[PDB]
Amino acid sequence: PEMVRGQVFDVGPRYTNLSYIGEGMVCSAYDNLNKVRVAIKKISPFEHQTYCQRTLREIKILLRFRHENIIGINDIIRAPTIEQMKDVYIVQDLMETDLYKLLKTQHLSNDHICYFLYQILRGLKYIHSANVLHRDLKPSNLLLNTTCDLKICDFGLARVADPDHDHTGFLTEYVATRWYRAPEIMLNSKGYTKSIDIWSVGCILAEMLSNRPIFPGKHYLDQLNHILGILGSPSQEDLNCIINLKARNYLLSLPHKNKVPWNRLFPNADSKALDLLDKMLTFNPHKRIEVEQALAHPYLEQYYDPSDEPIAEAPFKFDMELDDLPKEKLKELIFEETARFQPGY
Repeated sequence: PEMVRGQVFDVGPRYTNLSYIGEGMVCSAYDNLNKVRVAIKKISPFEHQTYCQRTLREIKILLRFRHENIIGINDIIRAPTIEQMKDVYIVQDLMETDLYKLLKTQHLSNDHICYFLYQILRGLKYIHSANVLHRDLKPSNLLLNTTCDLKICDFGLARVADPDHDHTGFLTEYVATRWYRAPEIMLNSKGYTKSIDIWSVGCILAEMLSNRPIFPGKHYLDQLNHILGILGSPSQEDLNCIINLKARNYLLSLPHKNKVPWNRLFPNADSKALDLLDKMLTFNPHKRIEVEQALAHPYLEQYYDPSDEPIAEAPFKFDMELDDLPKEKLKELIFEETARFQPGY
């Protein structure tokens, strides 16, 4: 089996000419069947409950979804038996770069900002129409090819939406990337509603406009005070929406802060972009714009066409009952979920 800078990366015979991309391990390879270079991620999850869950979740979701702005799975390579299966390789379209890498060194034209935002929201419309929440949208999970076609990846933290069960106490621990978390996560929300993805997209828009994250909190509660430093103190009405006393009293304890106008923070931005930014970064999740409304905002008029913004054929009605499932059953489900890619299936 071919080796790569360290370890076994065993994806032959179909894929050859491997080149390390990064850290399981990612390489590009030449696809001898389709005659194109592809991306291959090696995953070794079976020791650990939590990796089994994230890998299963991602595979089941990406296999069901079919949308131009969500990364597909082209192929999955694994041993023919559950006993021999130690690693799984996932094959996907090779993408030139991602929005994290691009923002580190490239300034974006207003036209690029608008087109990228349009594609993020078009993919998100489809994801939310399947009653799924991504929950970890951030620049590194937005892949871009050489012609700036954008695809959302990494559904390891995604869940089926469950708004009746979203309430929780103050300071409840959370798993998704801190700088893109909506303020209610720190106050009273489990992140089981579609509004927590819109907040992340708003933070992504802000980051496109300036190349710097807008709320770069250094720890759990710091993230909330970054948010409030910009949006200012929440209104009476918005506090009245938070019934939990620990969370509301914490907000009441803070000195009053006024709003920093978006046009002072982003003095080169298109005014329509800032109007839509303001609606995505709205403190109260019930007042926050939804994905279809965002698509219809004037900033996106050059692109909006709801007949070309497709939705999923069927909801993911169940949440994958993966939380309390042993790794042995999980390995078995992964083996079954990947079966369709075995030779002469």
